[PDB]
This record gives sequence, C-alpha cells and structure tokens, in this order.
Amino acid sequence: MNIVENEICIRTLIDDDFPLMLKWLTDERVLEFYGGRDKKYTLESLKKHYTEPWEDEVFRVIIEYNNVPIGYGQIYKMYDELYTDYHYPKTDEIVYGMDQFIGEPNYWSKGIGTRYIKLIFEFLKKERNANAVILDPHKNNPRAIRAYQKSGFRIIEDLPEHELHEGKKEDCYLMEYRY
Ligand SMILES: CC(C)(COP(=O)(O)OP(=O)(O)OC[C@H]1O[C@@H](n2cnc3c(N)ncnc32)[C@H](O)[C@@H]1OP(=O)(O)O)[C@@H](O)C(=O)NCCC(=O)NCCS(=O)O
Ligand SMILES: NC[C@H]1O[C@H](O[C@H]2[C@H](O)[C@@H](O[C@H]3O[C@H](CO)[C@@H](O)[C@H](N)[C@H]3O)[C@H](N)C[C@@H]2N)[C@H](O)[C@@H](O)[C@@H]1O
Repeated sequence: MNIVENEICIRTLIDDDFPLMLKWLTDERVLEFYGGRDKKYTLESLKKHYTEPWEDEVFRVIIEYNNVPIGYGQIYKMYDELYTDYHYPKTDEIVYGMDQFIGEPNYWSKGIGTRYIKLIFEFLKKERNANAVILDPHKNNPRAIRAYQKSGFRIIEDLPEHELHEGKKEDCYLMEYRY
C-alpha cells in the first residue's frame, strides 16, 4: 500500500522501519496509550511481534508526515476470533478493523489521526468495497474516542474487561463506521 496526500504518506511497513518503531514502543509517553508502559521490547522481540502472521488479510503501514515517519497502523479483514469477542455478527458485509498510534507525541491532537483514518476509509472502499470499519478503544482513552467520533465512528457496544493493559483488564468500546 502507498497513499500520498500532501503532508501525509501511508506506506507498507518494511524491516528498515523497526529501529524507529522500537524508539516509539520504548517511549513511555506512547506506551501509556498503546501496548502499555510495562511492555519491554528489544529490536528482535519487537520484530518477532510485528511479523506474526494473520489468518486473513492485513496491511501493516508506516505513517509519514512532512517526510518523517511518525506512526504505525495495521488494517485487517475481520475474522472469527474478533467477530466472537466483539459480539459483532458476521454478515455478508465486508468489514475491516484497524489499530494505530502516532509515535511522535508532538503530533497528537493536530488532526493528523483523523486525516489518516479518512484516507484508510477511502482506500478500503475503492479497493475492497468495504461496508464497515470497526475498532475497540479503551473507555479511558477519550482523545482516541473523540478522534474516531470526528471520523464517523459511533459507539455500538460496551466491552467490559476487554484488554489487559498495565496489569488491569480495561473496559473498551466497540465503535463502528458505516460509510
Ligand atoms: C489516537 C490518535 C491516533 C488520534 O489522532 P489525533 O491526530 O491525536 O486525533 P485528532 O484528529 O487531533 O482528534 C483528537 C481530538 O480529541 C481532542 N482531545 C485531546 N485530548 C482529549 C481529552 N483528554 N479528552 C477529550 N478530547 C481530547 C483533541 O483536541 C481533538 O479534538 P479537536 O481539537 O480536533 O476538536 C492519537 O492521539 C494517538 O496516536 N494517540 C496515542 C496512541 C493511541 O491512543 N492510539 C489508539 C489506541 S485506541 O485503543 O485505538
Ligand atoms: N484498541 C487497539 C489496541 O491495539 C493493540 O492491541 C491489539 C494487538 O495489536 C492485536 O495483535 C495483532 O497485532 C500484533 C502486532 O502486529 C500481532 O503480534 C498479533 N499476533 C496480532 O493479533 C490483538 N489481536 C488485539 C489487540 N487489541 C495495542 O497493543 C493496544 O494497546 C490497543 O488498545
């Protein structure tokens, strides 16, 4: 995948990206909201994690802003494990999920995440005929939730004790965008 829209480039993750990703995912500012501050990656263990295979389609991408890599996304075709855990019914609809972080905190709350999401929405519509996109943020991450609401996602389910984060199972929302 490769998308360019003025300041933003979204492109496929390659092995050369992992040292900078290690910087992001050893940064306690970033880890508070993605992964958890108790994660202890090395370059090798991070690469192992981010090269684990997926049952169905996945896009792993790097987000660049003004020619500097600043974050990471993964965009994945929905699969049975997640349909089940989300209590989100499998239908004839084409559904994707997406996880992402901006690893440069100076680029938070400047609208870049919302620009990124909308570019992915457009890609999935034209390239995959997607009908819905879903994700599952922590209830106590309002910056993410508000970005997702700006982008068109709506809360559709409560997911109690959904995700272990820093030793505690955090309540989440299931949020859905339907074009
Ligand atoms: C979640 C992001 C990708 C969102 O992208 P970002 O570019 O920051 O979002 P945005 O388009 O600026 O929208 C954020 C909105 O929330 C607002 N906001 C910031 N902090 C807030 C808070 N504590 N409470 C409520 N709103 C807040 C912010 O001002 C902005 O609103 P606007 O000023 O545009 O009206 C990014 O903040 C990020 O990477 N954060 C750290 C990692 C992370 O949380 N990843 C997602 C995990 S979640 O499980 O999906
Ligand atoms: N709300 C978004 C959340 O996104 C991540 O968590 C997600 C993991 O990334 C997924 O893991 C997949 O991606 C890994 C990296 O490619 C692979 O190793 C692994 N085999 C894959 O299944 C897992 N399935 C769901 C989990 N919620 C963050 O850590 C978490 O903080 C944040 O809240």
